[PDB]
Amino acid sequence: ASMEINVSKLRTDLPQVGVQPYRQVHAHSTGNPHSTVQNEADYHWRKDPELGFFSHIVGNGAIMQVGPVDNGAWDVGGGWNAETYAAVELIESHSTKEEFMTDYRLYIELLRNLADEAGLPKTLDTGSLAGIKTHEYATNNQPNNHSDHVDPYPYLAKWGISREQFKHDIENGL
Ligand SMILES: [Zn+2]
Repeated sequence: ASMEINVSKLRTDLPQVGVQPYRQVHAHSTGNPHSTVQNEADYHWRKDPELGFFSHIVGNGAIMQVGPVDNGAWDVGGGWNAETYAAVELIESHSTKEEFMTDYRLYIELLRNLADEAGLPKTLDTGSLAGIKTHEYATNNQPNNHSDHVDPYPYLAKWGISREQFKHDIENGL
């Protein structure tokens, strides 16, 4: 396998959203300034799924698979919930640029790997249905939208990753 992924807190009780095929991988960040990857995985395990759910969390040098892939998700707050092959959240609790970069590198590699696994383009926020899409892009473009979320762009910017850099990294790898 390409990457070490901890599946110990993979929920087995989440609903399917839509039907196959799922044409998108979604890039998110948690919005939580303090939670670790384990805090997030623990909360995700116990939370009411109606409050939203996802497939992977990246943080503290680890990747935890917390929900199923290839099954849809309640991750983007609109019609593209039914296109979610995977939904990857980056933690927001980094104290240093070094900590951020350790996780950012895992995030890029994972997003690209999931797109490959799904047979989807390694492109970011394009006008095609298929590919990797940010929550911001889904908010701005999905049908039946009920979201205002713009992750992961504000958090990436906090630690010096621009819109253009994120696109370059997704499309080329690191
Ligand atoms: Zn999000």
